[PDB]
Amino acid sequence: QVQLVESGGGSVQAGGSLRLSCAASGFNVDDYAIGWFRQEREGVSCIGGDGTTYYENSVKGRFTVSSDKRDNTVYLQMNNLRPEDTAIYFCAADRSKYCVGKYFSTPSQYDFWGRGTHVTV
Amino acid sequence: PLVLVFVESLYSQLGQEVVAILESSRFKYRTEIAPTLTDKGRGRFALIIYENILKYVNLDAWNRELLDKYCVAYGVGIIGFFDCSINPKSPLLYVTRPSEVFQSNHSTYEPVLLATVVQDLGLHDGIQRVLFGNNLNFWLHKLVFVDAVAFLTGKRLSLPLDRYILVDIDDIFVGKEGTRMKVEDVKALFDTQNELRAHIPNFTFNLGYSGKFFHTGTNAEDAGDDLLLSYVKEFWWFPHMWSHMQPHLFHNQSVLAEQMALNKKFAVEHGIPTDMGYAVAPHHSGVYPVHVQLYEAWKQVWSIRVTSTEEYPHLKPARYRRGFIHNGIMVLPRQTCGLFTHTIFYNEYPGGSSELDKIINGGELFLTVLLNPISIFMTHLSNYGNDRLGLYTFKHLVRFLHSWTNLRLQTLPPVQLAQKYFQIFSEEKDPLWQDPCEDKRHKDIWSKEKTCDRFPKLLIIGPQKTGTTALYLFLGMHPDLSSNYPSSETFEEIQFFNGHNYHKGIDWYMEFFPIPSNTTSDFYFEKSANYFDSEVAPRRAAALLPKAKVLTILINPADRAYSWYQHQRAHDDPVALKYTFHEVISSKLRALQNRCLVPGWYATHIERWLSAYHANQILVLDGKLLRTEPAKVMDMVQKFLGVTNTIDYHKTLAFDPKKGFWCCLGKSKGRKYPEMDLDSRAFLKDYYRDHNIELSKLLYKMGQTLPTWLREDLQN
Ligand SMILES: Nc1ncnc2c1ncn2[C@@H]1O[C@H](COP(=O)(O)O)[C@@H](OP(=O)(O)O)[C@H]1O
Ligand SMILES: [Ca+2]
Repeated sequence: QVQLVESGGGSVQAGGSLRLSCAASGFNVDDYAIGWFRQEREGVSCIGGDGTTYYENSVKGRFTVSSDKRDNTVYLQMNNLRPEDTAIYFCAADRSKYCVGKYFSTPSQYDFWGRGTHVTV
Repeated sequence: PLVLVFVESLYSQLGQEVVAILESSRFKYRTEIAPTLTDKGRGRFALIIYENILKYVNLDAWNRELLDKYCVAYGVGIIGFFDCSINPKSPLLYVTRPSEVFQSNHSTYEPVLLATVVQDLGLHDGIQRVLFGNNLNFWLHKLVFVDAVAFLTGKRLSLPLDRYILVDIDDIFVGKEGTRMKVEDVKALFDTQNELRAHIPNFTFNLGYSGKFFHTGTNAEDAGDDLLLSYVKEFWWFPHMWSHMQPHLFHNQSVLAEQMALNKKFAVEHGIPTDMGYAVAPHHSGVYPVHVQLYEAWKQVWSIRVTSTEEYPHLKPARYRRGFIHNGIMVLPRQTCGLFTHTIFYNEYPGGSSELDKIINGGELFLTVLLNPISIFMTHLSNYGNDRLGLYTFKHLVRFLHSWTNLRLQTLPPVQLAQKYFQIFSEEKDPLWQDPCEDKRHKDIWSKEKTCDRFPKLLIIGPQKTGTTALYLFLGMHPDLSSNYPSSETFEEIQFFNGHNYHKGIDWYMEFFPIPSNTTSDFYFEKSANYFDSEVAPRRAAALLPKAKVLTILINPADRAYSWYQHQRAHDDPVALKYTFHEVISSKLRALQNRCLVPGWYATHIERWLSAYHANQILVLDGKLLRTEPAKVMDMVQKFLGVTNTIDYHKTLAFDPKKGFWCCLGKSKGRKYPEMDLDSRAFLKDYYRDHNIELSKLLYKMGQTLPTWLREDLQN
């Protein structure tokens, strides 16, 4: 059974940092795309199975997505946090682990999704 | 039958949905925001969709007059875009079957979907309108959108009602203990195939067996699957390898043939028919990009004519998945079906069981059957063993399909399916090759012995008899640049993208350019003279080499046609020797005149290469300057290619008055013929006037300096 459980919330209200942890229970997190989608759903980040990393232009100098094989959890080390960033962040799985720049922002690219957690900035 | 789409924004989601259904239906669209409607007495657009219909209502009045005039003179319909029940008497219904916003009291419209989607009558203003309340999220709205495109073009933009479903049960006899079936699941599988044979004629399940991991699990499960040894006549079977191992990991044809022969021995001892020409690789490894040894070993010991993959041309989106007939095997697109190996229960589905119930009742399954004529579905053994998920999804799918569609759902054997697929889509018989290194999923599918980046970065396109091989030699003099190896009889021409050499494949093209290393030069090129006038060469060249550079040289087209005529005169071709040049400007005379004069039309070929490649990658020189002062033009090429080191071409290019050209290839590029006759020069100066005028406007459009001969022909 493929399940994605996410966590992390709040912020320093003028701008701060967080590490949203998306735990991949029941499957391996290094085999799927685990791209983060903020609310319709916008794919601001994606972390490939070889570790290749893509961003949007709003988040390019700010966000730092990462992966850890040991707890099977993809982390989103956020930084320099704008008030536009507040949303529901969805870590979504895809069979193609490697991200492509035309389609890492598309929610139709990503098959299995998560519950979603809220950041308030 | 081009169809003009008018999107509200380039990133609007309804434009992506309408363009998504059009690309799934293989309907040739035209993206435009907020133009010329005719092309010399023939209509340029067969159908119009406004993704925002309020663009049409608030249109410019003169442009609205031209739009309504083009609609009434050519019969063009407009599709608009601002519980649900189906009208049984509606003329829109062709695919939709009547089973289980917009209000007008005057009868000038047909309420096709009743609460939504209506069909306004053609007699109000001479044009036909189909109007949409909501967007294309609900599956019934996409169904009536397919019916809307179907009727408004007079069934030109439609598909036949015969629809084809192939169901593959992958991963048979591969699982661990707790995932395999027992007697109850095999008996329910046979009973389900009885009811689905009652629904779809000749619906027989196709089973992807693995013979090694059979008789290794639970003996109760092995006796549970021993009843499938009594059930062989009522099931179709396809080979899915002995140990479920990816075919590119073998990277040897022979040991893959031993694995497939072990599955063949398993098929003989089970009673499995060694037939049907169909097999599928486990992770679709080796189908796209083409591992040659998988395609060879498939047809050697199994007579495979049909395979099915999801890798071509990319994995996602599934709307783009085409088929291709390469290496004697007619590949088809595979569909996901929503069922995966991790799903063994109804409860443990991703997003709950309700997400599966959206996928069945109007998800990827239903729009896959509606938008594709041939639909090959992938299911696994874990969807048949505990809660029997594939039995559930197809017992509910064909009930949903025979409820809501009047499609003729028939399951043919996959050879007949592949023949029907390439009868309906004859344009997909040619594969369109792409870079294996560009998509890393394809590189995982690609074998690890194959070296990455063995492709050119510059394409020296023609045309012939201009000076291209001297430019090839002078680009070969540079240490940072490496020329291609000679391709046997065709020499420095590979003629890959324009001829029948495109069907040989990527690995045939990769053999001319060696392995990149520190010793070998990174920048690679080929001189490709027949690719100028060819129509198929630039689109395939932009498909395989997106970042390559295009280098053309152009001389005087009267003198180019004269030198081409003297080129076939010097090659002892009999028709060109038989008739003089005045008679040139039988079928061989027309073919000689066509390949003598349509290469002279520079603008019509640079339009194709500029439609493929960017104009920064395209650069045009004078060609006569290659005979007069070649060092400045070679300095311009060295500035064009973006190289770091620069060769002083003033000192190493030495003029030879014995040859007449700066050095060379001797006799073949040093031919001396009598000069063109005055009546022939008058005819060829009169005919090459308008082609020179659009050529001069094109070279001013491209940001290119105009040549000398173009300026004297424009002045005189
Ligand atoms: N530096 C050079 N060396 C050799 N041929 C050259 C040249 N510059 C121009 N040419 C011309 O290149 C023509 C052939 O062009 P291409 O490269 O497409 O085969 C020749 O026409 P001829 O073969 O009639 O003498 C020759 O006139
Ligand atoms: Ca499999």
